[PDB]
Amino acid sequence: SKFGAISSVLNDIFSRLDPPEAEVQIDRLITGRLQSLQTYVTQQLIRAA
Amino acid sequence: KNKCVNFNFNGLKGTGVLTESNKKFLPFQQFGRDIADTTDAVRDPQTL
Amino acid sequence: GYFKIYSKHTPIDLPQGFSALEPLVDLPIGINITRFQTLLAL
Amino acid sequence: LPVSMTKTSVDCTMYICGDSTECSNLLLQYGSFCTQLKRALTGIAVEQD
Amino acid sequence: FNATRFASVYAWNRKRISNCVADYSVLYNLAPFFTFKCYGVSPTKLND
Repeated sequence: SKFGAISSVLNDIFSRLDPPEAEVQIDRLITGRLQSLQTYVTQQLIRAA
Repeated sequence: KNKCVNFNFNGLKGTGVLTESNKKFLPFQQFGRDIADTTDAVRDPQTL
Repeated sequence: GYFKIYSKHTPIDLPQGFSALEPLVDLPIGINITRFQTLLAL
Repeated sequence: LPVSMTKTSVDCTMYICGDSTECSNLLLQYGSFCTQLKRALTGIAVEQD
Repeated sequence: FNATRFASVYAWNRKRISNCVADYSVLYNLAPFFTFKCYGVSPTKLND
């Protein structure tokens, strides 16, 4: 998933965009993946209960 | 090959191990991608 | 802007079998196409 | 009646960053989210046993 | 880039560039080039 960014893989995001600019997309991807992982952990906790 | 080395093949940057391939690719294909945008295979732009 | 030519040959109306079309040539130029016409060799 | 599940451990760097080295330097600024996730997964693994 | 005649905003020219080696280092090295804007790409990362 792109998670609102221009690309899904961050390896080319760090290779095509400058560090001052790619930080927004990297933080967007990090926030999206952290939210997905937290939702997964909440669902796993409900399943474990 | 057969060693953990940083590969840069036609702009594709990353870290992985290059091994001997046993799969047969079609003559028009150039990339093999796994589930969730996982680059599993690649062809050499020099020796094909 | 790229004209694509996909073709596949299979020995044999159209049968109920399944067969995919494999890419043959990818022309990197495209024009404004509205009509087309075939040619014969009688 | 099910009594146990599959104990799953998710890594933070390999999932969020993968094989990127510049990405691992940015996860340290978010705090201890991964510490919470690993602790919850370890708790679930001990709970199933 | 340094052609003698350039077209207007209508019926603009378009050239197909393929099977060669591009070198964008000469572009930003020129003095009278004032504005150099890009979308999603960086000027320094155009060589890799």
